[PDB]
Amino acid sequence: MKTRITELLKIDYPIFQGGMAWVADGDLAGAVSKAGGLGIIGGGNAPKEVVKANIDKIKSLTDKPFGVNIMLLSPFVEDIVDLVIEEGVKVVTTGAGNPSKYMERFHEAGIIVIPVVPSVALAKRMEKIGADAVIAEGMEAGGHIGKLTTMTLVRQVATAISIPVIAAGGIADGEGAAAGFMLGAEAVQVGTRFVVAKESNAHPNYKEKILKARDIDTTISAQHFGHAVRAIKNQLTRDFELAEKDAFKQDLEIFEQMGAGALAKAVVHGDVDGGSVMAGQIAGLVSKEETAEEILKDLYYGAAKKIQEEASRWTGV
Amino acid sequence: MKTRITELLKIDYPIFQGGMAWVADGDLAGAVSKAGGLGIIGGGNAPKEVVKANIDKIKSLTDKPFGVNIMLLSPFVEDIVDLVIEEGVKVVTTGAGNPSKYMERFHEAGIIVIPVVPSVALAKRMEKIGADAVIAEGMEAGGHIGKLTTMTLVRQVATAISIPVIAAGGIADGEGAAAGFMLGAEAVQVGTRFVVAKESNAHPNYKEKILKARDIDTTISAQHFGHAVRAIKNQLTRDFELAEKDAFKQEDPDLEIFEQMGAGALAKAVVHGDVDGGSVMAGQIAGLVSKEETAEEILKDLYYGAAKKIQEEASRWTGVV
Ligand SMILES: Cc1cc2nc3c(=O)[nH]c(=O)nc-3n(C[C@H](O)[C@H](O)[C@H](O)COP(=O)(O)O)c2cc1C
Ligand SMILES: Cc1cc2nc3c(=O)[nH]c(=O)nc-3n(C[C@H](O)[C@H](O)[C@H](O)COP(=O)(O)O)c2cc1C
Ligand SMILES: [Ca+2]
Ligand SMILES: [Ca+2]
Ligand SMILES: [Ca+2]
Ligand SMILES: [Ca+2]
Ligand SMILES: [Ca+2]
Ligand SMILES: [Ca+2]
Repeated sequence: MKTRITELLKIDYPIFQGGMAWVADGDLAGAVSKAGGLGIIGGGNAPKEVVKANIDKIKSLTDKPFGVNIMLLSPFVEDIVDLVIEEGVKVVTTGAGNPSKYMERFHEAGIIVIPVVPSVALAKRMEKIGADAVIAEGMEAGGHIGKLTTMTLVRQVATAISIPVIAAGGIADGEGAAAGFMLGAEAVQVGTRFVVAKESNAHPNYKEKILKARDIDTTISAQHFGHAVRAIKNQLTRDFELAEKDAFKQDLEIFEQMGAGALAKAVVHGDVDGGSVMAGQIAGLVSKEETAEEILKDLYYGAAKKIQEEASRWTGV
Repeated sequence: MKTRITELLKIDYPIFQGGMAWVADGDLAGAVSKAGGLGIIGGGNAPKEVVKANIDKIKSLTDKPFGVNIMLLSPFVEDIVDLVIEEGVKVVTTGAGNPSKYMERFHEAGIIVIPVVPSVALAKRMEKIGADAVIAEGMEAGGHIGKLTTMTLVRQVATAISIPVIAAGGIADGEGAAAGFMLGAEAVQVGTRFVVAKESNAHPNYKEKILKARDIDTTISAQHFGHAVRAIKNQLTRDFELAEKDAFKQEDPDLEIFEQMGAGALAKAVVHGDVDGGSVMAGQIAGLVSKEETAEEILKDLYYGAAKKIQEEASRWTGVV
């Protein structure tokens, strides 16, 4: 099997392990890339020397292609742009910001550029400015979310643009992967499930929170401030929502002191009470710690089996 | 081809036209059932005589199975429950409320019961009290919504229960329908796209709102009150939002403003085409809906479009083991 994504990126599986701040370090990304998917380092708000450490690590683990996810509103964005070009990174994905500032520079260096998009208008603009592909990420995803769901966003984006679309948000098995393809995506991006990979350095407490999570255990915080974040319910989200209910009755320092280094606390130190346990709605389905390779194969061969089984049921229609 | 749903309901297509208040009358439901899908009358908050008129209409149009969607918190719920038994309706779907009260009564009558569920826990409980199937409706759906999306809800519900699951929310072409099947659904339920059916009596202004909508043109109203409703943005949604913000700043706000804005809002839009002051309920998939077609053409696009997509993807994936 081939897709425009497998062919453009020269990878065996049409599966990205999503760039994730703190979680997506060299070890995790390396494991995914070695296994045949696209590992992606989460640049987040890390300065150059930190991101370089992860790139050094991945290059020591595998020679296969990998991505770096750049957060464009990072105070260190200019350094991270330098770094990926300096290091010969094959693929860049970008969060919310303005990739147009960097597009020609990336392309003059030979980098493939794949912005994350929350809307049809944004996907069309990304295509217009020369993006090689886009990731359509549903609001069910972990982390900073838009408003459209994977079902409706992926379908509408795939219809609107000619460049390949990668479905992200809510995918944690072969069935979910296959659905993504049915909507018109040519690859899938998986986040939540990769956090519990054996090669993931997410604290055991963070992984445990995902493993034990029910379907209904995520919530959206900070929606009223225009910075909606999806995470597993805990003391932080409760205290945050309590303070939001308060604020809607009327001071924003209480929120940024509540949120300051929240993700790091959880991922690195396993403070899953006071930290931010970002994860998607599909956390409910994620129930086993497995190797990155095992996850990739389950996603890929699970998709294949489901598609073949369903094709059999639908033959002659 | 057949699924457990086509077998249970004795219909040709594993496709429901979802019950919709005001929009899903006998004409639309009749047209869908006649063409081989499951038409479903929207009971809404209507009294017995109004719902009966719709049942009488379908029966005059087709002998084929149809459903009635019952809103369990309606002041006339007991009468609508009477009505569906009295008229020998084959299927009942249930939106709002817990149908446990009525489950044995429906089954003694021989009715197939299919509750709409927003969670794994509720799906499992519907299963154990005897539901014949469940509809897993994603938050992208038009109307009163839960929090889980179609991608995540359908998948988790299908893995959790043995009874068949129907995917609803965000489906408006063969690709969306095929996706629902991949997630483990054995039928799909479609709302938004059936609103623009030629046989739909939604006012031309209402249809035009859906047809011109973009992907980002829906919004959720009344979340601060805990009463989430998805609709196309308009003066009503702007008014409700501004009023909501203002109310929460007051010690003792007059909540009559909200019941005056919302009362009969859907009916105003659907029957009379007040798409500025009325409620234009519609799903996020409204942006994809671009064509007025017959119920049959919509059914066939969904069904044969799904078959085509599955066959195309099978050709891409064949031999992968
Ligand atoms: C812990 C965590 C951190 C994330 N951080 C980022 C990020 O820094 N940049 C970004 O573009 N996406 C971020 N995401 C989104 C993922 O890259 C991915 O698209 C998403 O997790 C897919 O949805 P899923 O979680 O349902 O699989 C993050 C997700 C998680 C779970
Ligand atoms: C105008 C409109 C009215 C609706 N009214 C009801 C209702 O009364 N009861 C119910 O269970 N669902 C109601 N729904 C939801 C549908 O029955 C169906 O599940 C939903 O529209 C499917 O999602 P979709 O709009 O993305 O196709 C309504 C939907 C719309 C668009
Ligand atoms: Ca995001
Ligand atoms: Ca396309
Ligand atoms: Ca390790
Ligand atoms: Ca509903
Ligand atoms: Ca099942
Ligand atoms: Ca008519």
